[PDB]
Amino acid sequence: KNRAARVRVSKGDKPVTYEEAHAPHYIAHRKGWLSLHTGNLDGEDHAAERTVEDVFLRKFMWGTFPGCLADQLVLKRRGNQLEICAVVLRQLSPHKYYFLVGYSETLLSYFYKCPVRLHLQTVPSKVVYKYL
Amino acid sequence: ATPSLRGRLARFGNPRKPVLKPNKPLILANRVGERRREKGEATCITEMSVMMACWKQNEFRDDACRKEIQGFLDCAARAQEARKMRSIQETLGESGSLLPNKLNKLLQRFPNKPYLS
Amino acid sequence: SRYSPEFKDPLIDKEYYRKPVEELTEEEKYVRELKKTQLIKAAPAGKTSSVFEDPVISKFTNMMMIGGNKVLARSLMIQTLEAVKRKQFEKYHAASAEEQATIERNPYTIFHQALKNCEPMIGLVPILKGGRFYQVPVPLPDRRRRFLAMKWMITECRDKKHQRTLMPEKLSHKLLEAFHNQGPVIKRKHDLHKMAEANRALAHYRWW
Amino acid sequence: ETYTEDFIKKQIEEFNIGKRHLANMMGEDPETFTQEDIDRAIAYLFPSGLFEKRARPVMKHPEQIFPRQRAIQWGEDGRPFHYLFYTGKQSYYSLMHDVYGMLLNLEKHQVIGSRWLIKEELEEMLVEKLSDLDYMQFIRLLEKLLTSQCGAAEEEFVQRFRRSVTLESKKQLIEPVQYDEQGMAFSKSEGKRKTAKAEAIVYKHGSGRIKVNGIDYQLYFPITQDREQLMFPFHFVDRLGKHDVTCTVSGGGRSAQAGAIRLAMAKALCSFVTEDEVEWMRQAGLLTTDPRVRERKKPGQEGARRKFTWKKR
RNA sequence: AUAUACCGCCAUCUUCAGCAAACCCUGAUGAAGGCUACAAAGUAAGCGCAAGUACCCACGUAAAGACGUUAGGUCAAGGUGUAGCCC
RNA sequence: GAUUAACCCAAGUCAAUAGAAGCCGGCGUAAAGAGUGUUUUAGAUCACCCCCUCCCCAAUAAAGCUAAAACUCACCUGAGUUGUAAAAAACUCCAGUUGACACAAAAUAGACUACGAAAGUGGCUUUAACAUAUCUGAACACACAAUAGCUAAGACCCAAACUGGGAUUAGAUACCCCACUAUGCUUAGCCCUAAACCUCAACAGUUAAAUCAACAAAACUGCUCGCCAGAACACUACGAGCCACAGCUUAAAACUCAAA
Ligand SMILES: [K+]
Ligand SMILES: [K+]
Ligand SMILES: [K+]
Ligand SMILES: [K+]
Ligand SMILES: [K+]
Ligand SMILES: [K+]
Ligand SMILES: [K+]
Ligand SMILES: [K+]
Ligand SMILES: [Mg+2]
Ligand SMILES: [Mg+2]
Ligand SMILES: [Mg+2]
Ligand SMILES: [Mg+2]
Ligand SMILES: [Mg+2]
Ligand SMILES: [Mg+2]
Ligand SMILES: [Mg+2]
Ligand SMILES: [Mg+2]
Ligand SMILES: [Mg+2]
Ligand SMILES: [Mg+2]
Ligand SMILES: [Mg+2]
Ligand SMILES: [Mg+2]
Ligand SMILES: [Mg+2]
Ligand SMILES: [Mg+2]
Ligand SMILES: [Mg+2]
Ligand SMILES: [Mg+2]
Ligand SMILES: [Mg+2]
Ligand SMILES: [Mg+2]
Ligand SMILES: [Mg+2]
Ligand SMILES: [Mg+2]
Ligand SMILES: [Mg+2]
Ligand SMILES: [Mg+2]
Ligand SMILES: [Mg+2]
Ligand SMILES: [Mg+2]
Ligand SMILES: [Mg+2]
Repeated sequence: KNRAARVRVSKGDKPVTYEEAHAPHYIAHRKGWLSLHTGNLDGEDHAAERTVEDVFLRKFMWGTFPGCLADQLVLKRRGNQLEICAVVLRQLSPHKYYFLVGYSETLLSYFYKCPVRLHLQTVPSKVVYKYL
Repeated sequence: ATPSLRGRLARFGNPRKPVLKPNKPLILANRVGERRREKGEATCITEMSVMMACWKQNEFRDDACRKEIQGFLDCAARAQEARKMRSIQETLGESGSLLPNKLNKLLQRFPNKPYLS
Repeated sequence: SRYSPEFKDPLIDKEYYRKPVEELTEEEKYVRELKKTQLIKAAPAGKTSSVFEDPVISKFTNMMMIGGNKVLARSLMIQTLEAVKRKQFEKYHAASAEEQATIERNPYTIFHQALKNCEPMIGLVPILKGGRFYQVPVPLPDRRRRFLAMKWMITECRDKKHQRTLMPEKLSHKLLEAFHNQGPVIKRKHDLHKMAEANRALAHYRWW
Repeated sequence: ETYTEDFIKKQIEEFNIGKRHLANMMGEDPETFTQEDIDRAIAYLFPSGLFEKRARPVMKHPEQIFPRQRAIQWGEDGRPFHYLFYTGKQSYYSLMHDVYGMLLNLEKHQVIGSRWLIKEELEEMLVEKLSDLDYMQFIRLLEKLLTSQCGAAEEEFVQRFRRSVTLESKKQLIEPVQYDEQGMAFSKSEGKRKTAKAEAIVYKHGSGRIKVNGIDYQLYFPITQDREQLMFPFHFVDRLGKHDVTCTVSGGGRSAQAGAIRLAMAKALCSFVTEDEVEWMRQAGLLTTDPRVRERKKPGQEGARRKFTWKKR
């Protein structure tokens, strides 16, 4: 039986998001990609470097906004601009979200030597697609 | 007339020894048995045994045994088609008294009641 | 199959189509109006409307084909038909005016009659009974009789007993032998008949 | 996820305001903005390449989006509105009752283009869930109604449960007859066999010359079977030696190229034969593109179908 | 060291169509069982199949394939519980 | 096991042993209706009232008889017959037709359900003949009791333990094939055993209430006799009785187990 990236059926009490509810074979069919860049196009270079950067930013944001992320990050690269789009919860005070945005954008801009912007969308609670 | 069942079974009140010892309760089921496929046998051997007789006398030369060979060939063809015919008529029930499937739907509507309601 | 079940096989027969309407029956009229609504498979690249088309020779050719090499299989067939015709013209010119009438020079007539002389009328099937397998004489359908005649002819020509003889010379010689009720393929038929005869007492073991 | 009437009413108010916003975004008249324009604007503004269209961005009217919900089936006093409520299938059995009642009244008084609706379409007209045997029983009752001397009132009713099906004609299309600089009538068609692609120009009048990539057909096709394929279309309609052909073929092997040319010539030849002859070519397999193409190899097996040897145990 | 503590990714039946929450009913309120369409106690969310999608079609081939089975495979992908080594 | 804490009782605590604490329940399948019938002394209330299946069907004993099928002999024909999943061994004074011809066994009837205490009894005839004008009742008696077996004298078609041969098998002391004996039959005496089970005691009565663990052949009342009380040891040991001498009946204990 296939296991990869499959949230398994339970008793009907486990809330899953839309991202979680779709196995890998639905990628490009029902669900899109969580990062968009040119490295994996034919004739393009530096796919390995974009992949390492993406893995770091996901770990970095998980621990920089601990308990606040309500879904996976969406990573967008245009030119040398890096856009991080995150769906977060509404528990932390707005002052802390502004501190962490200023801190994260600045720290990541100096780390990867590119202008980095963080876009936060807040939701009252994790959006539930279905109960498995 | 159905044979009698009075005094046939070992029961309280029945002085005599039992006449019948049914291993299953004598109670009508709500289903009949399934049409039992009949045992098949080798066919056309009579025609097969006339062909193989001429061969023995004609050193297995088909030119001398044409009429007998054509008989056996036709007989096998008829038995091949006959099985195809029977099979169709067996499922349709063209000759059957009734189909176990049809005869069981009828018993479902009038089930035997060995209990009180 | 890449054809859905809805696709019907193509009917390649010029005569079937030119037949006048009046000659048609009410059943044949329905089939013709029906096919106009049906899907038709593409015609395979083998059979055509040619008047020189022979389904038996095309089938014998495919049973000679090794590894999809139809060109070679077809080449051998036409070389056998040419070798048969040349051997008959040589027997014809060397014969007397009386014998000439009985000498067949058409290789298609020889090919067809040679196979019909090798078709076995009875067959043998193995049947498990009482812990020993028994050979049992059984009638054979016409399809199976024709196939066995071809398979025995090709098998005989592929036998290693023939040393350095090319297939068109081997097959042509075997066809002319069978055309005259001689040769090893006719003997193979007679043996199957003798084995089926000797196993006559075991015919009852068949249940169909 | 039940949806109340107040919820749908709010969703329609949002769609009408958003419909005017979307028209304002694209600089189009909000009054003449149709649903086809909405779909076009949403596809541009929110481009999605997801293979399943149902997963793509959509801005539809609430009636199209949300499922049909049955309304409450009893009032404040708790009394159900319909006399067949307690069956659990009031809509289905009310229909059976109405059809059964019509069959009775008839007694007291006395195909190609249409089909019966499927169970999933009946289950929407009724807004109930149905078994398969329920569907059959209802259809058996409608068929029993056609066999009777049904009048006009009994015919509008049966047509509600009949869905028009668009039969597609199998009649072969005919290419236009074109004329060259010299005024010679000709037709042009194309054919595909495996990876071979052919384009054939069949002239109305000729002597039987066939040019394949500028070469005589017998020089281009030295294999006699490839030439029989070229003969097949013309021979079948009794037109050997009556047309000139100039065709070009690329891709595939020698046999696939002969098949692609055969199909291209047959399609182009249909312009110069009678309609009855075109139907005979169709029924002879001369106008059908062969869909038989090489199957991919699968991983873990030797070929497209052949498996690796099952190792001796 | 332990895959007989596990996550992860899988084999296998599966070239299957079943799994099942919550209720209801039958059996004197036992382990258990629950269907007959001219119908007789079952209603069933959800999961799988199916449907959709990919490839050249509506075909085919891929993909998919639940719950479980074999303490099946892997502590040597990586991570890791327990135990152990630390000149 | 140590240690910490806790619990119980407490000038006691509680290890071993012993005693106290048991018959109105059951007997189709869990142990149990003893193979069958019949007394006395007794017991019961089912005996008077008050009533409806007498005779015939396959009880039993004796004598006589024989239709079908065998065996044997004879004449005439045939070269094989037998054996089967398939073979071998076996017979070849063998086989087939016809005729003559049982101390053996008893198609059909019988889809009947009768007789007898049970065991048993289903070809024909004849003779004799099937207890009890309350019920229960003998394991302290009496008379019976399938098959097998024993003793003695006969009969002998067929079947058939054992034994021999053939085949199978790793082996085959079996299953399969052939041959043949004890034995199955009769007479006269023994033996006294069966899943002798319809595992359901006799007699009288009831169908309503609670119908009723399950299954089996619905649930019960009155009365009486017989029998039963965890498994195994044990259809055993010992004692006793017996025409029984490798037998039958009656029938335990020790050790062992937490089940059966
Ligand atoms: K694992
Ligand atoms: K590991
Ligand atoms: K570890
Ligand atoms: K003390
Ligand atoms: K006994
Ligand atoms: K009888
Ligand atoms: K008799
Ligand atoms: K019994
Ligand atoms: Mg797999
Ligand atoms: Mg009584
Ligand atoms: Mg029984
Ligand atoms: Mg291959
Ligand atoms: Mg494991
Ligand atoms: Mg598909
Ligand atoms: Mg697959
Ligand atoms: Mg699927
Ligand atoms: Mg293991
Ligand atoms: Mg007992
Ligand atoms: Mg008794
Ligand atoms: Mg007694
Ligand atoms: Mg008495
Ligand atoms: Mg005795
Ligand atoms: Mg005796
Ligand atoms: Mg004997
Ligand atoms: Mg004797
Ligand atoms: Mg006698
Ligand atoms: Mg008895
Ligand atoms: Mg007893
Ligand atoms: Mg008594
Ligand atoms: Mg005991
Ligand atoms: Mg004993
Ligand atoms: Mg004893
Ligand atoms: Mg003693």
